[PDB]
Amino acid sequence: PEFMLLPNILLTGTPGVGKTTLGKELASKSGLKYINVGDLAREEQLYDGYDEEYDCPILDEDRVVDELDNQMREGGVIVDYHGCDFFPERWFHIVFVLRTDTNVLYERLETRGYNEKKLTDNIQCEIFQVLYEEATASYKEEIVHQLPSNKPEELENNVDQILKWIEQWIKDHNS
Ligand SMILES: Nc1ncnc2c1ncn2[C@@H]1O[C@H](COP(=O)(O)OP(=O)(O)O)[C@@H](O)[C@H]1O
Ligand SMILES: [Li+]
Ligand SMILES: [Mg+2]
Ligand SMILES: [Mg+2]
Repeated sequence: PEFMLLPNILLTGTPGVGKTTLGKELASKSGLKYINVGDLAREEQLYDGYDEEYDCPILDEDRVVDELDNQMREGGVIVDYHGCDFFPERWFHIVFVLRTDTNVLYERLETRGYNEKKLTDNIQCEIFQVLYEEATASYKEEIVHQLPSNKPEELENNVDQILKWIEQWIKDHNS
């Protein structure tokens, strides 16, 4: 992988849509580095403030950017986070917003043990297409794509289509 130009990919969308499942499988099958922003924030304790209503530490956005910037500059990173408005626009060559039918997403999040308030917040987030709109506001239209993420066959199609995009991008950028 040394001395190859490699792309960076954002996987975004409501909690429960399948970002981590897709990201880890993509990294295994491409050799690109997988980064879970929530896990990274946990491991490196990148928090500032506590959110009273949602009951969780608040992500320190500047510190996350500082933590990751050098790696992103070097390329070949798949980043997984529900949001995207604070990332430098230059980081990503393509952005995928995974989408899940509300009925399907609810069962996933219920299985996680989310309580009523948290289930409702996330379910509304998806039905209002909040994170899709956040992606389109933050990145060029042409590099933002919605991916269906309801069934295992769709996960496989998503993996296949992205692996193929990665191969073409690498060819196009290592003439
Ligand atoms: N395309 C899919 N089809 C069926 N189940 C899926 C799909 N993608 C993810 N899942 C399942 O949905 C749950 C949430 O996926 P996860 O990758 O943790 O979501 P996120 O990281 O977006 O919160 C997991 O149980 C996972 O196995
Ligand atoms: Li969550
Ligand atoms: Mg090489
Ligand atoms: Mg996840």
